[PDB]
Amino acid sequence: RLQRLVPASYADGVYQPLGEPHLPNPRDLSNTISRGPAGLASLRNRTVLGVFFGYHVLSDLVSVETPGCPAEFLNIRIPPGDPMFDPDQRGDVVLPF
Amino acid sequence: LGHTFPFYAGPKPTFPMDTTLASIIMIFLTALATFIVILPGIRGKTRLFWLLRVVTSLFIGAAILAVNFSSEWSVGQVSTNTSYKAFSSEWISADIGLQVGLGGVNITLTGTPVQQLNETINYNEEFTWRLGENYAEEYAKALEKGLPDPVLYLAEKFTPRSPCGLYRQYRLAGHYTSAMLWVAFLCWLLANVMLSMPVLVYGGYMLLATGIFQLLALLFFSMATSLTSPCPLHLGASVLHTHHGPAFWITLTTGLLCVLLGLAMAVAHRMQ
Amino acid sequence: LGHTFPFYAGPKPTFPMDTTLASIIMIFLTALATFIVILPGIRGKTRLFWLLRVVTSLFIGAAILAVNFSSEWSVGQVSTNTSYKAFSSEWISADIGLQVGLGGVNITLTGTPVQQLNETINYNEEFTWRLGENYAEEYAKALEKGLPDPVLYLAEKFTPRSPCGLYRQYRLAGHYTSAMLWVAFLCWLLANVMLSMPVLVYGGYMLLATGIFQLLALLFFSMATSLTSPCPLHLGASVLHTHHGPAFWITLTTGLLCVLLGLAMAVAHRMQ
Amino acid sequence: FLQALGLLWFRYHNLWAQRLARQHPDWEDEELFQHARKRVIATYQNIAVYEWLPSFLQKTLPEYTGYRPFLDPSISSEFVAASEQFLSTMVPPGVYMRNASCHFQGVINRNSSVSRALRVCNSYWSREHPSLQSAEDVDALLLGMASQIAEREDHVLVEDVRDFWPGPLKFSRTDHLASCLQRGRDLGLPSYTKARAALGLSPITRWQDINPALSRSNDTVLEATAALYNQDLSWLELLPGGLLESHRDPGPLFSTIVLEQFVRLRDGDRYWFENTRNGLFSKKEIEEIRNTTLQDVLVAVINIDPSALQPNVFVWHKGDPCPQPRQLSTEGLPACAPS
Amino acid sequence: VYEWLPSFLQKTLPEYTGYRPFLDPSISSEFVAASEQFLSTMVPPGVYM
Amino acid sequence: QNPISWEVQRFDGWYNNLMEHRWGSKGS
Ligand SMILES: *[C@@H]1O[C@H](CO)[C@@H](O[C@@H]2O[C@H](CO)[C@@H](O[C@@H]3O[C@H](CO[C@H]4O[C@H](CO[C@H]5O[C@H](CO)[C@@H](O)[C@H](O)[C@@H]5O[C@H]5O[C@H](CO)[C@@H](O)[C@H](O)[C@@H]5O)[C@@H](O)[C@H](O[C@H]5O[C@H](CO)[C@@H](O)[C@H](O)[C@@H]5O)[C@@H]4O)[C@@H](O)[C@H](O[C@H]4O[C@H](CO)[C@@H](O)[C@H](O)[C@@H]4O[C@H]4O[C@H](CO)[C@@H](O)[C@H](O)[C@@H]4O[C@H]4O[C@H](CO)[C@@H](O)[C@H](O)[C@@H]4O)[C@@H]3O)[C@H](O)[C@H]2NC(C)=O)[C@H](O)[C@H]1NC(C)=O
Ligand SMILES: *[C@@H]1O[C@H](CO)[C@@H](O[C@@H]2O[C@H](CO)[C@@H](O[C@@H]3O[C@H](CO[C@H]4O[C@H](CO[C@H]5O[C@H](CO)[C@@H](O)[C@H](O)[C@@H]5O[C@H]5O[C@H](CO)[C@@H](O)[C@H](O)[C@@H]5O)[C@@H](O)[C@H](O[C@H]5O[C@H](CO)[C@@H](O)[C@H](O)[C@@H]5O)[C@@H]4O)[C@@H](O)[C@H](O[C@H]4O[C@H](CO)[C@@H](O)[C@H](O)[C@@H]4O[C@H]4O[C@H](CO)[C@@H](O)[C@H](O)[C@@H]4O[C@H]4O[C@H](CO)[C@@H](O)[C@H](O)[C@@H]4O)[C@@H]3O)[C@H](O)[C@H]2NC(C)=O)[C@H](O)[C@H]1NC(C)=O
Ligand SMILES: *[C@@H]1O[C@H](CO)[C@@H](O)[C@H](O)[C@H]1NC(C)=O
Ligand SMILES: *[C@@H]1O[C@H](CO)[C@@H](O)[C@H](O)[C@H]1NC(C)=O
Ligand SMILES: *[C@@H]1O[C@H](CO)[C@@H](O)[C@H](O)[C@H]1NC(C)=O
Ligand SMILES: *[C@@H]1O[C@H](CO)[C@@H](O)[C@H](O)[C@H]1NC(C)=O
Ligand SMILES: *[C@@H]1O[C@H](CO)[C@@H](O)[C@H](O)[C@H]1NC(C)=O
Ligand SMILES: *[C@@H]1O[C@H](CO)[C@@H](O)[C@H](O)[C@H]1NC(C)=O
Ligand SMILES: *[C@@H]1O[C@H](CO)[C@@H](O)[C@H](O)[C@H]1NC(C)=O
Ligand code: NA
Repeated sequence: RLQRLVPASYADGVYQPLGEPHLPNPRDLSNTISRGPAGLASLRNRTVLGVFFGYHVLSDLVSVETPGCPAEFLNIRIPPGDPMFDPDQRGDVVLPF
Repeated sequence: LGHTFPFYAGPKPTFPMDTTLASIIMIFLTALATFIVILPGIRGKTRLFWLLRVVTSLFIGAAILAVNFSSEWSVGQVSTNTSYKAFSSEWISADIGLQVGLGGVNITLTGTPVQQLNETINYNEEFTWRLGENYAEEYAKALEKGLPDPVLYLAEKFTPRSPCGLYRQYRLAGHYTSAMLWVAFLCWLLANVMLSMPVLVYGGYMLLATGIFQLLALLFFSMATSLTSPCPLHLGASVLHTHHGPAFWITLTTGLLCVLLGLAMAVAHRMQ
Repeated sequence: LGHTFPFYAGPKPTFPMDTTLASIIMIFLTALATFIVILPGIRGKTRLFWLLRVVTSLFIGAAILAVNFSSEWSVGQVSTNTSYKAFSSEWISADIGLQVGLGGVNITLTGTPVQQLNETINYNEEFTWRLGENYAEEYAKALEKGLPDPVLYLAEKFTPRSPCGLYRQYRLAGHYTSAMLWVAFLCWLLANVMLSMPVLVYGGYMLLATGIFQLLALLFFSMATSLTSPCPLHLGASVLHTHHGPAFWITLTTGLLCVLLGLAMAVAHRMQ
Repeated sequence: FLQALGLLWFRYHNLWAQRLARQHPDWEDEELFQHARKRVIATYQNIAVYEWLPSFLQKTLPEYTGYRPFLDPSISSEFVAASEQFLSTMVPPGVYMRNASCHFQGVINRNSSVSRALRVCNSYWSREHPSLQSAEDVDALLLGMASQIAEREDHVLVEDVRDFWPGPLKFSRTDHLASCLQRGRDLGLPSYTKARAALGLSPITRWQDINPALSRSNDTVLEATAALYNQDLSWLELLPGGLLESHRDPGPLFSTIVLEQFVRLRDGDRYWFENTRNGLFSKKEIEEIRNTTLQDVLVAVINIDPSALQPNVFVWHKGDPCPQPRQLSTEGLPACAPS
Repeated sequence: VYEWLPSFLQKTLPEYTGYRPFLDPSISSEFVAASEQFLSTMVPPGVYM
Repeated sequence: QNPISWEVQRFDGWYNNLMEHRWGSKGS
């Protein structure tokens, strides 16, 4: 198991994750925070080789990507009219997670 | 329908009662329904009496089995404010109840209201001291699971090494009471078998023996659970007091009914 | 005698063989001894033939049961120098052997000499993949117990998630081979029962069916264990190669014997 | 690119095995493999802890003082998100391929077109690529990554990560930042304020104190993020707070998390190459390992002149060999494959 | 910690710098014998009242 | 208000450490 700096924060206090409406939608938060122009150079002139070496180090250290059993889904509700995932304004697009 | 996960995203249902009691009730209700279906086939005016007998017999059997498997022998319940979980100073207002049966103890922690601190508090945990089962191992597994503080406290109260000797006396009482109840159930089976035989006297004596064994189980449980030194159960600002639960009184009434039925059968045979 | 502790301070003995095989051998030897005792009661000159039949029957039965419970289907053994335990850089010279059976794998680590590094190295560990048994749980328990490095390595080689798929194929082969061997044992019981009956033809056909099922178990085990991709077992500076063990050849000879006996019985009946 | 790093380390292990075979012709396969693995692990630890971490966190681990048997080195749940986001904020839209003679080659797309760089979103889980067919192509990828400047350490993510991350289920594309937020919620990660409090950092009470430089400029990401959280700073999650804290460096929360995690990893490891009690290396061998950098590994496995790479391949400074032609952007690169 | 230990070991614990969640505080096997003997070497034959 | 405003320390030493619940506990 992984360590914890703070006691686990769950909606039910055991395993149920905190989500909407108590927390903002993950896609809305990502669009609000991470949307911007590409091509901004690193202020420390760090290289891409360093970024992917760090990715290799992370793969060496931790791996929490593969799903567990039983299969639990925490789906990301795509807001209607999302430019990338809901271009047709369907309003029911859901990214499985 | 597919294309989304999971296919059935609704909450998974929980069984609303004890499964052993539910199975016993279902089996005996099925037997009663079959007998009611065949009731018009019972010829003559005897059917009414027949019905009574059948019902009585089934009830007795069911009662015995239920009383042997129900954790309703020593019951207690308080309403308290108590600490809930580790790494949290918040307290919960809840009803804490103890249900000591023959094969173990059921600790109930029901929040008032159930939804407190964004958590559902409706715990009903079981800790068994049956032969071949290690109570200390179960308590250690409960500690590793992280059960709420009142449940862990009441479970540690019944550990074999706890200062107050509830574990040994309750284990002995439950074991021998269960043995006597199984003997009573076997005697009930034999009485049902032999009441069909031409010798009704032996069936009546077997029913009387069933009642006697039920009363003996009652007496042994009372005597073995009364010899214990006073173990003070203090939760929050209140004290939990235990008393003979519904299983004890059901055993009492069923054993008295069997004893009276056997005595009446013997007396009627002697007079007729 | 008392006044000292313990009363029996001698080393506690260890059973010198597998308990299931020992029990099977004891039961069949007891049956053989009873038959030898009653042998003079067998009247006439038939007794010799009778003796043969009895012996054959018992042997067949024993063989089947032994072959069903022996971990001697895929055997291998090497002599290597390998790391022994954690927090220690010392190496041991030992024979490391693999004994894959139907219900699991037995890993043997016998020191050469047994007394190395002030320790007794005669490990014979079992890791079962039988239905209802979790191989991963057993491997985790072995890791927590602290088994020597070669044993842990060979056990992890057979874990369900190990890169080489020995676990799935060996589990399937062992399961269906055990099922076929149980069918063969049932057919042997039926053949023994029906050879006493006046219809000897059905007994001969049942013996032939026993042989057929033994050969089918052999064929299924071979085909299912041959489809596996090559899993290189490398310990120290050597490589462990597995091959069909004594259980495989015992099954072969017993199945061929049963097939030939049934065929001869049918042919003799047809000619006579 | 991650595959290129893996190939680099695989070739480094093979090269060390060959070196040890030359030094000890009588050694068997097992001994050669174990010695090569020991040396490669030591080199990897040294490069990851004393070269990459100081260059990418602007923080240096304290001087090694010995092995700590009673220190828990287990990876924390917060470290996963912190490291993942502090690395994903620097992922470029494309990657250059560079020749040994400071020549940036053209990248042949699967459309057969020629671009100036390898598009990241179109190379995910690439079974085969027309411009990646031999070992020399891997060497060119490594050199281009060494010469290319990564993205800015800010809240902005490229579309290759924000919109075209490999979708693990039912979708060929997904949002990596949304997936990471949902992972942090799944792992029960603490809030930004509680995470700061547990690490002894100064409490943040206003939204504009999360990143004073960010609020100084005209970027309204702080106000919009506060609006999404209903102005409740106590509900701000660890990942958005760490993303907003970054300015020229990972934010104090993420930097502290990664620094303490690596300190615990180094001190709590019995097999750390500097731990003299494990008997893995002598003092001279430990000095050799400390002297080894990623530039040495690249020179060794690529079989290239040392002057073709800067001494610290993690940071490119003026005067270093082969400057990048320009800071890469979405312009001029193949369009990401539609989901 | 701050009165008996400095007086009986002639050593003082370093200044408290905070709680360490990742530090194992379990009593070591050596500590049992060390403390037991360092205390038993000072047991007097008798005790005044 | 509740006079006990803190998390009462357990007598058995359990749950003292956040992730190692058996540290310092009885029987460890
Ligand atoms: C005397 O006591 C006896 C023992 O209690 C009693 O016998 C029992 O009778 C009852 C019926 O009367 C039965 O037991 C119940 O069974 C229910 C269903 O059991 C199945 O499901 C559970 C749930 O598993 C899900 O969740 C866990 C995490 O909680 C995950 O790990 C799982 O993977 C799974 O998750 C999936 O499903 C979720 C559903 O929403 C999804 O959300 C999720 O995404 C996943 O898709 C399984 O764990 C069970 O498997 C276990 O047991 C089997 C067989 O023993 C094993 O083989 C297996 O390996 C497992 O060990 C099974 O599959 C249970 O839900 C129910 O459990 C509740 O009660 C017990 C006892 O009080 C608690 O210990 C337990 O923690 C649960 O309490 C929590 O939840 C309830 C609401 O459900 C709350 O009211 C309660 O307060 C508590 O909430 C707390 O925790 C929550 C998180 O868990 C949190 O959200 C809250 O906020 C709060 O913090 C119960 O066990 C069964 O017949 C008997 N049980 C036995 C014999 O063990 C007997 O009748 C009593 N006698 C008398 C006279 O009364
Ligand atoms: C395929 O494999 C199958 C599995 O192996 C096999 O089935 C098995 O068959 C064998 C017989 O053929 C049987 O298993 C054996 O049983 C022996 C006796 O078992 C009883 O005793 C042990 C010993 O317990 C004492 O010691 C432990 C510590 O070791 C203490 O914790 C105990 O309290 C106890 O201590 C008292 O006694 C000591 C005696 O001297 C005193 O000195 C001491 O002061 C105390 O007074 C018990 O552990 C057993 O209980 C366990 O099992 C039962 C039932 O499963 C559980 O209910 C219970 O809870 C326990 O879990 C039982 O009571 C065992 O001795 C023997 O164990 C050895 O072999 C196994 C397998 O290799 C090892 O895992 C184990 O560690 C032992 O190996 C060590 O010791 C031998 C010498 O005895 C060495 O040769 C060996 O190299 C190794 O030495 C190493 O450790 C030593 C310390 O342990 C150390 O001194 C050395 O220096 C070295 O480091 C074995 O288990 C049984 O029938 C089957 N077992 C099953 C089913 O589990 C099957 O046949 C195989 N198939 C084929 C075809 O071959
Ligand atoms: C529990 O706390 C509530 C709120 O203070 C109080 O009203 C109630 O009386 C308390 N219960 C007991 C048993 O003291
Ligand atoms: C917790 O409970 C309160 C009151 O019952 C409710 O307002 C709130 O939405 C719940 N959830 C959280 C995450 O606070
Ligand atoms: C194990 O080591 C001994 C001692 O050096 C040596 O004689 C023997 O050949 C070795 N065994 C193998 C299989 O290399
Ligand atoms: C260990 O083995 C050696 C040689 O077999 C022997 O001389 C010695 O007495 C044993 N025991 C110890 C504690 O060294
Ligand atoms: C690539 O570099 C080699 C030597 O490193 C040189 O000979 C060759 O001409 C270069 N290729 C181009 C296209 O400049
Ligand atoms: C490491 O490099 C330094 C100079 O940077 C040099 O003085 C020292 O001798 C080197 N150590 C080894 C073992 O080569
Ligand atoms: C950073 O790299 C650019 C080229 O990408 C260069 O012009 C600039 O001088 C470098 N900055 C420093 C401080 O070396
Ligand atoms: Na960026």
